[PDB]
Amino acid sequence: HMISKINGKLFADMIIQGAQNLSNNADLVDSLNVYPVPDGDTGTNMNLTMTSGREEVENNLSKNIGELGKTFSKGLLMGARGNSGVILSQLFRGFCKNIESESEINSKLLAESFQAGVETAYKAVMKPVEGTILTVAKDAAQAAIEKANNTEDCIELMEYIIVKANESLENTPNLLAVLKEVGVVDSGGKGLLCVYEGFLKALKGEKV
Ligand SMILES: Nc1ncnc2c1ncn2[C@@H]1O[C@H](COP(=O)(O)OP(=O)(O)O)[C@@H](O)[C@H]1O
Ligand SMILES: [Co+2]
Ligand SMILES: [Co+2]
Ligand SMILES: [Co+2]
Ligand SMILES: [Co+2]
Ligand SMILES: [Co+2]
Ligand SMILES: [Mg+2]
Ligand SMILES: [Mg+2]
Repeated sequence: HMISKINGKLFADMIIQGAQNLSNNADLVDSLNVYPVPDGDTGTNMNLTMTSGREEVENNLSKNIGELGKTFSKGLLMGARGNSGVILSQLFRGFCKNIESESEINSKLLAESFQAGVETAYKAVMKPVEGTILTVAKDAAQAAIEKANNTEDCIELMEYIIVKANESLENTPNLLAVLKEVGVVDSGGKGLLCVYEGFLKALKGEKV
């Protein structure tokens, strides 16, 4: 029960399950939102952003992952809501750009694509702040790169990404005072974990 190659339909499934899992957790993610203003909308913003990506994907499936990523990417970018939706759309724009000429990817390209998304999002945000979705995504990609170096299995890779992304998210209150004073982890980072956990379900052949 090992996934060594991700084609366009497996990536579509990861997108759909990631979106569904975020949707199911959107009210919780909204309730955590305090930075930079406590306006209760991170989960809705990222839910609607990922739904735009998911809708484009569902209507334009492909075996070729690079083509499927262009479709996903365009959907996010034309529906990005709020700080968190804009960052989410830029993380996956860089991820999808990195694979655009590929028909399927392996664990090392997957890890490199998370890293590529981190670089794109950090450059897109004019004044990046730590303790946020950027930090969680950055720590997830660094873990990806380290683990893919000795693992062909994308399921075991994604498991490890989630463990390290989760530790990063639990640390966000130590980087950003408002998170610590209110007593919450970063809502953007939590929304991103929801998507990553859907990715893992799909890699396992399961539904959310
Ligand atoms: N400068 C920044 N750098 C990194 N992340 C940010 C920044 N500003 C906002 N975020 C992310 O966005 C999340 C809030 O998203 P959202 O509620 O959609 O923003 P808003 O409602 O202010 O548009 C934060 O929890 C954090 O993860
Ligand atoms: Co639909
Ligand atoms: Co090639
Ligand atoms: Co092949
Ligand atoms: Co690089
Ligand atoms: Co800059
Ligand atoms: Mg908000
Ligand atoms: Mg808002």
